[PDB]
Amino acid sequence: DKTFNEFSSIVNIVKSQYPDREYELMKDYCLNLDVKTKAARSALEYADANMFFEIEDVLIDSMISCNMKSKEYGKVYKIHRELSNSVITEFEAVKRLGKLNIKTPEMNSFSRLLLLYHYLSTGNFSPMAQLIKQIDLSEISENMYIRNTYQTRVHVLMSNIKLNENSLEECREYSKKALESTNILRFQVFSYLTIGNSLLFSNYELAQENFLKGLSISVQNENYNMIFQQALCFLNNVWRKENKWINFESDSIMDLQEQAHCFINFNENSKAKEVLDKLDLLVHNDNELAMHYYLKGRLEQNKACFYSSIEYFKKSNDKFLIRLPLLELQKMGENQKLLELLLLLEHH
Amino acid sequence: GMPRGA
Ligand SMILES: [Br-]
Ligand SMILES: [Br-]
Ligand SMILES: [Br-]
Repeated sequence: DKTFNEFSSIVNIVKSQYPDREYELMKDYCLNLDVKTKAARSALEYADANMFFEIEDVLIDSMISCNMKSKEYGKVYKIHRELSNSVITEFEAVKRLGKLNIKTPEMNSFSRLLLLYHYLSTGNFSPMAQLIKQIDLSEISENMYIRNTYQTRVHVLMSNIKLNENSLEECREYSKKALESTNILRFQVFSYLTIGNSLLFSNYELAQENFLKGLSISVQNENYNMIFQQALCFLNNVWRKENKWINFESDSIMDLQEQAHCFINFNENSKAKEVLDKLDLLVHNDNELAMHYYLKGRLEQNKACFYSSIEYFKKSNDKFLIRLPLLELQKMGENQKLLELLLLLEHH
Repeated sequence: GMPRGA
């Protein structure tokens, strides 16, 4: 009345026998674990990886409250949660992680992973390649559930870094490795998203097929469902097709941009300027601003806007989406050697 | 824009 020595044992049984009640059953099981154990530390990673924020936040608070290992796990998962909610800035997160004097290989791995998630989500890609290389999962010796879930996390992050570097075959290979390594829906979702994204400029049908695969596994999750709607919306704008995925009832930057893109695609510039006139009023991270300038460049047919667009793609270190204003400058007959030079040089 | 995640 006892725990398995590896958390995957009970996970795999629940997924095999009771897949439609995984959350209900695991939420009950995890929240009754003794926080001092390796099972509870495993359950904390299970909950975060699944974005079961309710389960994870209770395990975090309990673990911090009252052993050595469990306290450390609670404290840096809490830093990840606070940073991902903007409760603390990156500087506070790094300062706190430093003050923890982290000892486990597991949390020294996760301390780097949580910064990687923050860089991805804030459109600040330049630090990621060097930071992810500091991770050495082979040092994780005791908890194999965590070594293997972290391995999946790293594959999906590597896939995103290769996408951001315009290394598209390698991007797809890493998400394919992630898919083969995992049974966690969250990682399958971002694997199919990233594979589909990598095909955006070359293969409409296969990009669509991957996003629709994402849709099929995301049915019952409104956030994941939204993501693939947004992915399909961007795909259809890139290819300047009729766009059945636009969200006209949204004031997010992501959805407003695609409204404008589609308006421009279909010769409704007054309506697009309205949208862009709404967008100038919102805080953009660098990568969002790069897209903003691209849209204004298309609306205005103004090369200066495409130059500003590549400036912020260079700043965010996005070597993929910069293909958009580069293609526009080409159509406007910009010097090929100029475009080669801009590709060569780097933001510092 | 383009959704991203991991
Ligand atoms: Br205590
Ligand atoms: Br439209
Ligand atoms: Br402009």
